[PDB]
Amino acid sequence: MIQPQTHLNVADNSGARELMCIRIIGASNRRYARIGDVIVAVIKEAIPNTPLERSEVIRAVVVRTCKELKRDNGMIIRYDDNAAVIIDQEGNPKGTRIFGAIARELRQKFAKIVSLAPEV
Amino acid sequence: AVPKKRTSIYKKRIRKNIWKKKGYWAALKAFSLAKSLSTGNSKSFFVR
Amino acid sequence: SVDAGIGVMGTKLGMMSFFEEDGTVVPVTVIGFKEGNIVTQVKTESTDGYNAVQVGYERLRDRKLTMPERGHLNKAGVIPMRHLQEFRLVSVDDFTPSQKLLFEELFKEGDMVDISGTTIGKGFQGGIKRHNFKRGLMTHGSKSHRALGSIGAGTTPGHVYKGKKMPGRMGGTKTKIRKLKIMKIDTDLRVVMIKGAVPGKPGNLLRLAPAKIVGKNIPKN
Amino acid sequence: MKHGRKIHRLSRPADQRRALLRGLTTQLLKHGRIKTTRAKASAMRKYVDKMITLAKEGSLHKRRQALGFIYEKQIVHALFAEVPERYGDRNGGYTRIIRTLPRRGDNAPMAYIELV
Amino acid sequence: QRVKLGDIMGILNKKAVHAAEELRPVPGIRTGDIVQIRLEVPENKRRLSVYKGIVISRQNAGIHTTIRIRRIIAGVGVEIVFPLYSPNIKEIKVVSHRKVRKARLYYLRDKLPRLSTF
RNA sequence: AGAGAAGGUCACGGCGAGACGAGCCGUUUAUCAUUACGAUAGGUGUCAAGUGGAAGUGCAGUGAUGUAUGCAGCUGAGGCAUCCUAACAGACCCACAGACUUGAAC
RNA sequence: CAUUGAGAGGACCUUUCCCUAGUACGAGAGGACCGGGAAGGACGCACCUCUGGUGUACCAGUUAUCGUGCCCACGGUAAACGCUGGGUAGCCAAGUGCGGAGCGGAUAACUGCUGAAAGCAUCUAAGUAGUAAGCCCACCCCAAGAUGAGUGCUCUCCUA
RNA sequence: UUCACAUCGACGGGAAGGUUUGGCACCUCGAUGUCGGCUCUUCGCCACCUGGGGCUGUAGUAUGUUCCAAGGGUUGGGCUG
RNA sequence: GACAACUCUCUCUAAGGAACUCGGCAAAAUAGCCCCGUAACUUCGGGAGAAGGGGUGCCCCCUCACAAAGGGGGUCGAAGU
Ligand SMILES: [Mg+2]
Ligand SMILES: [Mg+2]
Ligand SMILES: [Mg+2]
Ligand SMILES: [Mg+2]
Ligand SMILES: [Mg+2]
Ligand SMILES: [Mg+2]
Ligand SMILES: [Mg+2]
Ligand SMILES: [Mg+2]
Ligand SMILES: [Mg+2]
Ligand SMILES: [Mg+2]
Ligand SMILES: [Mg+2]
Ligand SMILES: [Mg+2]
Ligand SMILES: [Mg+2]
Ligand SMILES: [Mg+2]
Ligand SMILES: [Mg+2]
Ligand SMILES: [Mg+2]
Ligand SMILES: [Mg+2]
Ligand SMILES: [Mg+2]
Ligand SMILES: [Mg+2]
Ligand SMILES: [Mg+2]
Ligand SMILES: [Mg+2]
Ligand SMILES: [Mg+2]
Ligand SMILES: [Mg+2]
Ligand SMILES: [Mg+2]
Ligand SMILES: [Mg+2]
Ligand SMILES: [Mg+2]
Ligand SMILES: [Mg+2]
Ligand SMILES: [Mg+2]
Ligand SMILES: [Mg+2]
Ligand SMILES: [Mg+2]
Ligand SMILES: [Mg+2]
Ligand SMILES: [Mg+2]
Ligand SMILES: [Mg+2]
Ligand SMILES: [Mg+2]
Ligand SMILES: [Mg+2]
Ligand SMILES: [Mg+2]
Ligand SMILES: [Mg+2]
Ligand SMILES: [Mg+2]
Ligand SMILES: [Mg+2]
Ligand SMILES: [Mg+2]
Ligand SMILES: [Mg+2]
Ligand SMILES: [Mg+2]
Ligand SMILES: [Mg+2]
Ligand SMILES: [Mg+2]
Repeated sequence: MIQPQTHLNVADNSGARELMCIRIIGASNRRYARIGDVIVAVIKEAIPNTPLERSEVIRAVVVRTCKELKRDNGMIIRYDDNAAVIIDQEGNPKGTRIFGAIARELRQKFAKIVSLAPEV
Repeated sequence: AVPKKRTSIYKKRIRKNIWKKKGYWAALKAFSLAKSLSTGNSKSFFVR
Repeated sequence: SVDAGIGVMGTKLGMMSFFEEDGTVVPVTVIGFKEGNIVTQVKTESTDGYNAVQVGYERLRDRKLTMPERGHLNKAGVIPMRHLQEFRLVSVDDFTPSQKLLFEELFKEGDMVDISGTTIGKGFQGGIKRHNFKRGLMTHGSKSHRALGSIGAGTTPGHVYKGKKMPGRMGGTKTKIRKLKIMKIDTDLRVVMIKGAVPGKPGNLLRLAPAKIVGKNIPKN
Repeated sequence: MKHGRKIHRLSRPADQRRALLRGLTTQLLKHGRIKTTRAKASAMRKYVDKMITLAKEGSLHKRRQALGFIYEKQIVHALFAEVPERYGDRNGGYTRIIRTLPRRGDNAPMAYIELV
Repeated sequence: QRVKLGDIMGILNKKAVHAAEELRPVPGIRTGDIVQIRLEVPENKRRLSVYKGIVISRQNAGIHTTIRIRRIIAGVGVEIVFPLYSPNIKEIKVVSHRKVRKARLYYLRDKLPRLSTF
C-alpha cells in the first residue's frame, strides 16, 4: 500500500537511507503497490561519499510494507515499517548485502534478493 | 424558490380531499375499536 | 430466459471456511435445503407456447395457503408449499409432476452454478453509495459536500435527461452470481457447499441452476 | 439503516435513556401498576426482568448491582424479601402490558404495565 | 431424527475441529504465550520453517481460529497470524507464558524492541 | 332486503423490508416420527462469542499491592430449547354465472 | 399464484508476460503475423468466512468531585462516551468471490469467385463467398397502464 | 539516386464548417450574474490509443500516409488566479 | 414516535502523510511544574519559555520533615501535569 509521497526505508547496501515513491510500474494507471511491485523513487537521504547522490531518480521494488500481505494458506505477514531495494532494468540489486527478512513470494521475480537475505 | 403562478380552484380541492381522505381510514379504526370494546371480552385494552 | 439445465431452490444458512488437503483456504458459503423440492406443473408449447417446468419449495402448514393455491398443488397430489419458480428449457420430455429433484444427481462436484436471489435492501440511498459518485471538498469554504452538483447543461437541452443517475432505493432486488465452483457435497446433513459469496442474509431464498454459457449450452441467436 | 440493531432509542441520548428506564422501575416495583407510553413500556421489559432475575439468586454480589441500578434503597431490600415467595416457580414473563387510549395533548399511544 | 437448519453451522464447525484435533492435537493457547511453530512448506520438500514469538491475540472463529505472533527478526518487528487447525502446521510448542492483563497486546507495536525479541 | 363467496384491507406481535405507504413472516403456539409442516417478538434457560480474572473471605507484606478460591465475574444485538408475558377483541369492503352480434356445434 | 416479452436499460473494456520461436525474415544486428495459455489494471454486480475500521448495546483501566450514614463496593457528572485501552452482531473497504462469453446473424472499408454490355477485360446493373472493439440477437435486471391492457393452472358466485 | 502524385508539394484556384480574433447592433437595461476550478453529465468526428484494411522509397521489428469505425478509454504531479 | 437520503453541531477512522488547495483554509498536534541546556544577530536592554532533551503516580524509609526540594527502595498500568 505504497502511495506517492511515501517515505520508505532502505534495506540493501546501496548507500541510501530514505526514498520517496513518485510513480508505480507494472500496474497500468495504479496508484498503490504491494510487496514485489516495482516503483520509481526519489532519494531524500543518502550516505556521504557513495555513488548514489541525494536527488537521483531510480527504480526499486518493495520488500516490506506495514500493510498486511495475505497468503493462500490463511497466513498473513505484517511488518513495522516500509522499505524497498533499488534495482536495475534486469532486476538485480546494486547493493551487495541485504537487511531484514524477505518473503518467499519474490523468488518468482527476484531470486537474487532472496539469496542475499539473512532470513526468509 | 417561489411559485410562478397560482394554483387553480379545482386543483386545490383535489389536494385537499386527499388530506381529508385520511379521516376515512381513521374512522374505520375507531369503529373497529368500539365494536371490539363494547363486548367486554378484550383483556388487552383498559378504557375505564 | 432459457436456462441451460434444471435447478433447485435452497436457503442460505451462513458462511465459513474450508481447508484443503494441501492447506489452501477457500471462503465457502453454505446452502441448506428444506423438505419440498417436488415438481408441480409441466408446461409445453402446445398449451403455453413455451417449454418449462415449475418447482415448489418450503413446505408449510396447509391452513396458511389460499384455497386457489391448494387446488393447484392438489391436482398433482403434491404437499402444500410456499414458493414456486419455473425453469425454462428446450425439451421437457423427461419430467412429470410429483417428481422429486435431488441436487446430488444434478450437481456432483466442481460444477459451475448460477446462484440467484434477493439482495440486502439498503433503502433510499444517495449517489455516492448507489452510483459511486465522487465527493466534494470538505474544507475551503465548500457548501456542497455529498450533493450531486449539476443535473444538466442549461438552456440547451432545457430539461433534465431521462435516466439521470440520481438517489432512490438501493438493493432489495434480484441478482445473479455466475460461475461459482462447488466444493463439497454432504448428503448426511442434506447440505451443499459453494465457493464465493451469495446474495442475501441467512434464511433467504435462492435458485441454483447449471451455469449457462453463450455458445456452448444455450441456443445462439 | 438499523439492520441487526436491537435497541430502544426513545428519542433521547444514552445518558437520558439510562436514567429514564432506570427511574421507571423504581416506580413500578413500589406501585405495581403505572401509566406510560407504549415505547417506554416495551423497553421496560428487558430491565424489570433483570432485577427480578437478581432476586432469584438473592446473593450479595447480585444485590449490589440492583443498588447501583435501582435509585432508592428500601425497595431493593424489600424486593428480595417477597419475590422468592411470589415468583418461586415462574420462569420469565414477569409483567404484562394493557393498551389504553392516547393522550389529549399529543395523541401519544398510552398503555398500562403491571407485574403478574 | 434429522438435524435442524439453524444448527448446521455448529455441526460443521464442530465436526472439522474434531477431525483436525484427532489428526493433530493442539494445546490450550492464550494471549501472552510464547510458542514455537513448525509448518510444512510445499515450495520445498526437505526441511520446514520455524517461527516463534509471543501471542498478541486469539480470535475464536471455529475452525479458522487464529493467533497473532509478534517477534523481531533482523532488527525489524514482524507480526504473523497462524490458523491453528491448518494441515500445514505440523507441530506447536508452548515455551513459556508472560504475565498480562489484556486480551490483545497491540501496545507492543509502540514499546521498545526488547519486549518482543526472542 | 337479509347474510358475509373466494379473497383483500385494518387491527394484534415483529423483521436481515422500510422516509411514510408498500413488501415479507406470524397470530394459542400441535399430535405422530424415522423423520423436515405449529416459537412472531421479548423474557427465561443453555451455548458460541467478547472483555480478561468480579464481589466477599483467607493467606503474604509496615504499606502500596500481590495471591488462592476461579476460563472467574459481567455482557451475550447472535444460535438452540422453553408458551412465562403479549398476538386478545374482533371490524370494514366483497358474491346479477357475467349485456348486445355472428359463425360452427348441439 | 405462476408467466410470454413489444419496449427499455445495464454490461459486452484493456495492458504485460510465457508457449509456438530465437522459428519465418535478414549479410548481420535484431526479431514476427496467425493461434493458444497465464498474471494484472480499471469498471461493475454481490458478500463479511477471513484481515481490520467504526460500533454513545457491552467489558476493563484511570483522573477530579458530589452522593448512596461511613470503610469496602457502586452510581451520577465532567455536552451529543470525562479521557483512554479492546470489541460481537450490524454497516463498511483496504478485505473476500464473480463478471465480461458466442466457428451466432446481417453489414461498412477491403480482398474475392463466377461473368455480360464491350468475342478481350471487369468483384456486379443477375447471383454469390470471406471479414471490424462497430450494428442486431444472445448474457444481467425491469416489464401487458403493451388501453395492442396478453397467456396458463386453480378457486368462488350463498339465502329467500 | 533516375521517377510530378511512397512521402512533401511552390505558384495560384474552388469549397464546407461555425469552436478563434472581428464586422453588423436584430432579442434582452421595471437585470440574460463573469474568468478558471470542483462535482455531475451528454452528444459531434475533421481518429491520440484500442478493432479491421489499402499503398509504401513496406525485408523483419517499428513506422509513414490514408480508408471503414465515435463501442470504450484518454493518469498523477511541479509553476501559474 | 420513527431512526432514509441530505444539511448542520460533535467523536473515531486501517496504510500513507499536504499528493488537497489560489493558499496547510479548516482540523490535528503542542501545553503545567521541577532540573539540564540554550545559536546567529544586537541599539548590550534583548533575542529567550530560544531551540532541544530528562523527570512527574501511589507506598515505606532516609528526616528532626528544615513550609520545601532532594536521595534510596518498592509497587500498579498501554498510558502518572
Ligand atoms: Mg537538485
Ligand atoms: Mg434494509
Ligand atoms: Mg475527489
Ligand atoms: Mg460544511
Ligand atoms: Mg422548454
Ligand atoms: Mg422530537
Ligand atoms: Mg455524559
Ligand atoms: Mg477476526
Ligand atoms: Mg370473506
Ligand atoms: Mg397493508
Ligand atoms: Mg422466544
Ligand atoms: Mg470465552
Ligand atoms: Mg477476587
Ligand atoms: Mg468468559
Ligand atoms: Mg439467548
Ligand atoms: Mg412446546
Ligand atoms: Mg427483446
Ligand atoms: Mg439492448
Ligand atoms: Mg468481517
Ligand atoms: Mg460475523
Ligand atoms: Mg465489525
Ligand atoms: Mg455522604
Ligand atoms: Mg463512574
Ligand atoms: Mg465516580
Ligand atoms: Mg449531579
Ligand atoms: Mg446530558
Ligand atoms: Mg465532547
Ligand atoms: Mg476500536
Ligand atoms: Mg472506543
Ligand atoms: Mg475474374
Ligand atoms: Mg469472359
Ligand atoms: Mg448485384
Ligand atoms: Mg464483432
Ligand atoms: Mg454559434
Ligand atoms: Mg461572434
Ligand atoms: Mg422582468
Ligand atoms: Mg471519419
Ligand atoms: Mg488515517
Ligand atoms: Mg492538484
Ligand atoms: Mg500542490
Ligand atoms: Mg488555522
Ligand atoms: Mg485543535
Ligand atoms: Mg522550553
Ligand atoms: Mg528565533
